[PDB]
Amino acid sequence: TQSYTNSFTRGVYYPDKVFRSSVLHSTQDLFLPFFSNVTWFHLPFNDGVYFASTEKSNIIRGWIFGTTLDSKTQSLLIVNNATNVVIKVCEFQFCNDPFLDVESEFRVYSSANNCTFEYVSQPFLMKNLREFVFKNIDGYFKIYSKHTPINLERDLPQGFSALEPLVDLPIGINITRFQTLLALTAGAAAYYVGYLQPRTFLLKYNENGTITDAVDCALDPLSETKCTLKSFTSIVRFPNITNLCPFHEVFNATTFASVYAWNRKRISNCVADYSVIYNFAPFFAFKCYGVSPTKLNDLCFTNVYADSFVIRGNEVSQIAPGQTGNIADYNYKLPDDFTGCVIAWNSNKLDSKPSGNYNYLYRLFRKSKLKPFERDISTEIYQAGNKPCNGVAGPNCYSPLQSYGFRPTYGVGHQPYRVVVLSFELLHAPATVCGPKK
Amino acid sequence: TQSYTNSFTRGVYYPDKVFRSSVLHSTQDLFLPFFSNVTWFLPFNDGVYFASTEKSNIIRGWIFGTTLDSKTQSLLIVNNATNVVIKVCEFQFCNDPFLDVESEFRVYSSANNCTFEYVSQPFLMNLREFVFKNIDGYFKIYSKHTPINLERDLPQGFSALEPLVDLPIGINITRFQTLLALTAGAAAYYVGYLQPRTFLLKYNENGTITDAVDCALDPLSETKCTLKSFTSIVRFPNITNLCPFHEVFNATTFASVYAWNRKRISNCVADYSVIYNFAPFFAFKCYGVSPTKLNDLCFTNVYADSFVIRGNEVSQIAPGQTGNIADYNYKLPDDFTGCVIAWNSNKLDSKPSGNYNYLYRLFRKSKLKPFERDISTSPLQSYGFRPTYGVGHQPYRVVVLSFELLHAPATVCGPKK
Amino acid sequence: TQSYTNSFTRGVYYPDKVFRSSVLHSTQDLFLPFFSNVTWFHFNDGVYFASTEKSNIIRGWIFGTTLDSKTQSLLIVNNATNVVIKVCEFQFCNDPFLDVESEFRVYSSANNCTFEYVSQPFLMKNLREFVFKNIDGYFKIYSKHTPINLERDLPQGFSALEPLVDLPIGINITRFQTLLALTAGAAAYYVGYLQPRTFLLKYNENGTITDAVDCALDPLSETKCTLKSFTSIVRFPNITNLCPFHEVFNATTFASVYAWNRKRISNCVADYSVIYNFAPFFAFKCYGVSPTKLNDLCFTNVYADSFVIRGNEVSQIAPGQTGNIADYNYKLPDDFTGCVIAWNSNKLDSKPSGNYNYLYRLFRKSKLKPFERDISTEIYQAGNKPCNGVAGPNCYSPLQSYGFRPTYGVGHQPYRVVVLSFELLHAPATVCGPKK
Amino acid sequence: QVQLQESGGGLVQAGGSLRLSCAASGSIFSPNTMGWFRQALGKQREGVAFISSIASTSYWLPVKGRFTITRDNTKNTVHLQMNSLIPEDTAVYYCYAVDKSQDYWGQGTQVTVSS
Amino acid sequence: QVQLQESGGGLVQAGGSLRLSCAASGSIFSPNTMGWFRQALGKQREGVAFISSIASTSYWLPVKGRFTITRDNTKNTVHLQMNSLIPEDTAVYYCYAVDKSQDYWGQGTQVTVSS
Amino acid sequence: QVQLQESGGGLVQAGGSLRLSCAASGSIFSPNTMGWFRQALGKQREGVAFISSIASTSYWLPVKGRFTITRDNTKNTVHLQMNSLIPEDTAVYYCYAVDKSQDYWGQGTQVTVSS
Repeated sequence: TQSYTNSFTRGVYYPDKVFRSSVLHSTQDLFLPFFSNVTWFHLPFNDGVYFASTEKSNIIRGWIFGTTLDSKTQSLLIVNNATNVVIKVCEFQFCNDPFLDVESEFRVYSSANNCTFEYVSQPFLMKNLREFVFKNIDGYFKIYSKHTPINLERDLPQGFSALEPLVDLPIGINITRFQTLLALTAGAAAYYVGYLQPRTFLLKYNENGTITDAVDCALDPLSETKCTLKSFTSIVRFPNITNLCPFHEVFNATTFASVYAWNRKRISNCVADYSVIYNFAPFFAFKCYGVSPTKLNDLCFTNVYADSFVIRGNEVSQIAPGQTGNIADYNYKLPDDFTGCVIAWNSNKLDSKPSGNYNYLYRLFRKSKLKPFERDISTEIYQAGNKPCNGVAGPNCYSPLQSYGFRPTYGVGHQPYRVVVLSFELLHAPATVCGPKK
Repeated sequence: TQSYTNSFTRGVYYPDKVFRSSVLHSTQDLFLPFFSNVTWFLPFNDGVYFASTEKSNIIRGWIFGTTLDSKTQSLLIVNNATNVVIKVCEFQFCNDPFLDVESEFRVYSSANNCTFEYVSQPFLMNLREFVFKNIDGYFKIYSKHTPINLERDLPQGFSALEPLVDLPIGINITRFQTLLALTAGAAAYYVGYLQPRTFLLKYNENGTITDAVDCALDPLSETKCTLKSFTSIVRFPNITNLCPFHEVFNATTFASVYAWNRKRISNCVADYSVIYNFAPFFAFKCYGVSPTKLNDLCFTNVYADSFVIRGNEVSQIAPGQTGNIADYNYKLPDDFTGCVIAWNSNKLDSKPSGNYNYLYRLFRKSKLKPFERDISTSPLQSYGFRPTYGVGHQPYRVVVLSFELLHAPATVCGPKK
Repeated sequence: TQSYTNSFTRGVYYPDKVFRSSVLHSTQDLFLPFFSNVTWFHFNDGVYFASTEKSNIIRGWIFGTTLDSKTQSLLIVNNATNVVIKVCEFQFCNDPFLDVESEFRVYSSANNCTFEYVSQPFLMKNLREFVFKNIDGYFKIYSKHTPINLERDLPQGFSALEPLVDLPIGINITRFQTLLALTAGAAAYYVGYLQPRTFLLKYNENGTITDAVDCALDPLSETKCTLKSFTSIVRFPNITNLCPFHEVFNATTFASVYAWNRKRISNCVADYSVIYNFAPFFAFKCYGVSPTKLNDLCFTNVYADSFVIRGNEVSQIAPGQTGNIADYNYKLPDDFTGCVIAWNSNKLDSKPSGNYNYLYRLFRKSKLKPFERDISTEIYQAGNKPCNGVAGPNCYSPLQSYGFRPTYGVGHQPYRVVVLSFELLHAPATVCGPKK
Repeated sequence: QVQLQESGGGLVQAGGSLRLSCAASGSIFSPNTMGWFRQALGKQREGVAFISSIASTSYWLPVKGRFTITRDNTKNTVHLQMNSLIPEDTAVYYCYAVDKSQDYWGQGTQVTVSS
Repeated sequence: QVQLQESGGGLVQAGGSLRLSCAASGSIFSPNTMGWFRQALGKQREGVAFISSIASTSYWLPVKGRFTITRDNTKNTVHLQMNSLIPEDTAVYYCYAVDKSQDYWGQGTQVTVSS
Repeated sequence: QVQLQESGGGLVQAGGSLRLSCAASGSIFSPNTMGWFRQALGKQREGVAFISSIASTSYWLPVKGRFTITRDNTKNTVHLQMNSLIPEDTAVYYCYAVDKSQDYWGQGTQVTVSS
């Protein structure tokens, strides 16, 4: 049963561990803002929690912090008592509703499991108000605490008291949700909960080293003045897009020639949009090596080179840097450090006839290999025997070119496939080629 | 058909594309200085002011070329009644390229490939002025048509030059020519050069330049610019002695490597032309002094250590290097200053039966600290040199010149007067 | 026999060969401080040597380290004709002296030496003063000869010392001795030792030093100099332990970069010898602290990260750097304060068939904040209908593998990388124990 | 130290069915993510399928219907159900446990289908 | 557009001679290679012969010493001569230009030899 | 220019004796070392023996007793006494004056023994 009230000037803790006296200091850290709403109960964690109560019969005796609150996340647990305060961080498989039977942990959690940490110390607890500040930062879990006398009152006392550090655990686990844990059978109790935010305070240390007053730096203009004096008294416009690089020409050419005679096209002095590439059919092979396909429009180069041809279905894997094969070193060789993309798709429906399609040839015999980015066109008898071929065929005299064959009744791996490779390069010249830009 | 004439105040172009109003501005850039010489009728230098005054439009097109042939990239600008075409093709030009009106074979015999094409509204439509400026891979043209009254020379007036086109071609250029179209005809045009200067330009309230003052023409203009308103001796000692570098060289008797000859050269004029005319040295290296700048300094003492080493061991003569010749024969200090020279002597010290007058060390107890040799005397083995031996084993004469600086006033320096 | 006397105003030599006139100049160099005791007989950093005999009985000087034939020894011989300077490791006797003329009593025999020098001898009612100083392989001799009246001790006056010779010898020197040429006899000489000081020299109009004042003798002289005119305890904690750096290294199992292991180290003595003890690291660079001084500092808490990277991408790990793993797999803060170690592993993490066993992420919606880790396997959405199914068309799947074969060259072989990050200026530090 | 047990592989004719299973014992911290990778004979290694700890599944191949992933929360194990086997899936399989600190790997299982 | 014109086919008795020619028009970069291929009804494309820009002549086994090629550099045309014809040569012929780019084929020439 | 005069060679029967003499005139600077090298007919040049200026002797052959070296300090000459001749020492002899900077060589003496 929630409620609201006023936080007044409470919840200031020693930020660090350096002694000071009779000096006004300015600190930037998480704090509870002055005069803020603190929910009064009878829960998200955010960046930290200020928790304050007054029930002096130990009805409040601990807390459970965790992320998902199940075995799926180790749940930090603090339990108070009269003998010894206990802190555990074991991966408790969390139950639906936590409570101690008074004292089996089973209702809290199913089974004790792996925990590299465990801690026990003097009891935290000692008409009296107890205030705690919990926060975990940079893989450390810090608890500050303080207690004070008070007259019977239904809201936070007017006045001032600083909070001294209590524990500083090196745990380093994520927490996003916490839950209190009372000591009842039904009943009810009371406590106050508030949330910290980053702020800039001005703290005043008296002669004995204890904080005795502090002023906020964002509450109201008077406080801003007190802090300053250090005393207590999208639009984007760009040219219209006209010059589009033509990619629908290097595509659906309907004449990709042979692999041994592959057309090379140079593209420059235009805006190149790669979106239209994905407007065609799903591609059998779509591989980019030196460039992530997402960022092609973001990074631009000097000139582009496109090479298109038709190869067999099972020979697609051979078209890559570092590959070896009949198509790899005799018809088209690629550099090891090739930067660009490769596209390949089936064209059996367009490059096959029942009688037989033999207009797609390829080199079969060659004296040596081919350097990367090279073509060979000459057709001479490949001499194999010791005797000269003398420009004629026969024994150990075979032609270097062999004709591929495609028919619609063939199975996968042999059907004709169209392959287009895009290559990109840089040199000492203006790029003059970049992608579309809004 | 040359002549010279005065430029008056012409050739001022908007430095950039910025709009300003009623504010005097100061700029530092390339301009044609006031009252210079311009030629009346070609190197390019840094930019060009070009002007003509014919109404028949016979002039058409500038041929920018570095090689002025089909060998290297050339910019060709052609103009006709409908369009202007800019090409980077390296045409095969002739001696007197001129149009026919319409065959272009007269201008150039043949064509080839290139990597640029540009087409636009023709440049031309009285005096016509252009400014050509190429810089950092950008070719910029500024143009202006000014109607002049019946007059002879460039008018006493002012007219700004507005940008026409920028092209990112990125090729160097050095020359250009003139085209004519044909019967007898008459042509005449003015040409002037650019220079880096500082100008003060006055904008009116519509953005058009109206006046400008050079910042170096005369002291009054210097005052206007600064106020920003419109209202070596060489001496050397007299000793003339020649340094005995020739005696050290070509001595016909070089000592063994294990006992290298050390000579001290001082109190003379050192000349190193004998170094280069001596022979085509196989190895010529210097560490503390640039080899080409040995002619312009003053030196205190010179040391010359001469010996004979095998062809493949020449690299062993180097500061901070390890090797048998380095550690047991002769070592150079890591901070050694001087030079090392080495030339082949196969045709001199290679007996048909072998020459054994040269010997080297292989065995010693301790390493050799730089600049000391061993005389005590099988710990020492004689060399073998024959004409049949190939490269890497023929004898080589090696001389090191040890140098020192930062000492008493130098005496060995009279290479210059 | 020995005795003592006061140096008085003596031992001032032209610091440089620069002409000046009528200008007071401040110099900082080695001098013999005023009013000091110089030993009278009947090396350190320099020598003031003085004598007054006329019979030319005094001559020669021996400088060396061992006074034996095992190290080079400067030898300065003088006779009526010339002066001879040699650097030979002579076998000196107990009491060397010129026979007058054989040198067999001086030493046994000649041996290895380089510099041999001959010139006009230094020596020519008369007192002779010399200053010998060795610095940066250079041996400088300054001299002066004065006509001294019949006086027992050093005269009260001023005499500058001109340079005489400057030799580029370069020999380690620790001691020197003087020889005599004799029938018994007796002779004496004064020896004093130089120290670094600051002097104020006064040049007259002719270019010759006439007077000088010591800047650290008495407050009056300090005033003259400034006016420029003539009118350990260590309390480290008790705990002794060993930081398990051995466990971080040689674990035989390293995580892939997109899930990099994290190990926290505290409460132990940090000894870094084992690091260099491990291997010849290809890269070992420390940003916020010098690599040599890790063995005498104290830190709050240290973190060790370990993974494997393709060699050419090792440079990708640095503050304020860009690259696929820089922004997508492992981000280092701009204010990093630690060390990075990277060494080749091509012999252990490669296979002929292809040791994949290692992944890296290249598709990610947003840039990585520093010291983040991302472990999701969700299929990257390219900006279209949600491809929860598969990459398919525009959508893609991340985490390609690596391929390591021994055949790959450097720049594709695997390198094991370990990054140590430090914590400074915090709660009372715990990882420091290399000192008592 | 983490041990991954794999089971269920072997020889099956075309169109068959089987059930691969990987169980992770040891440290295997709570917010783990498990998966299966495929290794064809002398080829690269591809990721068959991945299941998270929040039951979210990511199949890295257009293959749904063929594999199905089931999760056993109580023992923290993963089962891959194999149906309608076709010969191009004849490859060995490993399971992949990413955990939170340092991922792991299995030993290997032979899955074969032919006719 | 590259168009190659083929001519010279038809019907001829056994032992006769025929005279085919194809002339290429269009781009035809200078390093051109032009050949002839045979195709009969029911059989695939069989290479007849080739000539490169080096003017070298290459012929296949079935037509040893019976077909010849002449090349015209002025018009850059190809002339194929058939001598000693036999019914095995009954097939349509296509001349093919290798060029350096997209390859162009012919419309066919009817050659019939039968008795 | 230094001159190394050589004398005392010739024909001697087996078991004979002779006295080779080398006198070095000219520069022959003070820290000199005088040696003797042997040259067999068409073979490598090995060293007979060296005497230094401090009377130290270094024989480069297990030949002690055969050659004996005597020094003349007044004229700074070196004499080799040859006794008990055997045919294997039939070789020409040169003397080697290292001097201190520029080493020199002799002209040559023919020493021959046979029986």
